[PDB]
Amino acid sequence: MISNNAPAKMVLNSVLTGYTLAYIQHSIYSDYDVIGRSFWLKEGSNVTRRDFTGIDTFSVTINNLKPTTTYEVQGAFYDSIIDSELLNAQIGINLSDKQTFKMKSAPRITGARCESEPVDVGVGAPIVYIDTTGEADY
Amino acid sequence: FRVVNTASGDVTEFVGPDVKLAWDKIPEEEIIPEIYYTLEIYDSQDRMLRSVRIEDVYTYDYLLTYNKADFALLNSGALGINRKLRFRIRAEGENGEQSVGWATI
Repeated sequence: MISNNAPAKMVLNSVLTGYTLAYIQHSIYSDYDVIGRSFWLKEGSNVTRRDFTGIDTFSVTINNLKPTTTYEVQGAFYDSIIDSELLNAQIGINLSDKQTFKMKSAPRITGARCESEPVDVGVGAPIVYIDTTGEADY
Repeated sequence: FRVVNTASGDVTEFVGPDVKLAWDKIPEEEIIPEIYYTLEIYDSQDRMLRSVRIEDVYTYDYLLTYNKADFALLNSGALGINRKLRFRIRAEGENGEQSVGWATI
């Protein structure tokens, strides 16, 4: 009768993208033996593994990511049974299906300039015209 | 014959990375000079492994290293762990025969 259960594969509800930070909404664990959650990013050339201690919250914040680099997200909970070597092998983890997202680009200034109107009496007020190429919200 | 580290909600679940197993001392063990219990371990399929000759011990721990390193590779041919398990213990006589029957999980 006695048996062991691997953590149920989670579902990544949504991912919000920042050109340096990544926010992911994922389902909740349902197995008692769960000890931690791990993720496996894919730069497209090298696979990077990231894990965060604690399972209190439904959201995560992946840091230290290369800007303007699409990534693939796949991870799941690993219980006390799963070992570090076994986790690296990813044999019994039963990870979640991968999901691809595009990582935004940091702002840049295309050109710098300043012009002002000549005035008959008084002084023309300085103004700065600067053209950007970014995509940040503000 | 009970699994001490069984999870609170589910009796058939053990939280610990390994399996720690305990059992009561057999009665009438005093008259007999020696009794060693033979513990049979199985998998999802009925596969004999980890047959342990144990004397005067009322608690056995099936360590994770004892679990995956030893027989997971031996049977499956690869490092892949095994999760579903069955346990079966039975007292054996030092000179006489064994007990009436094996003990249920």
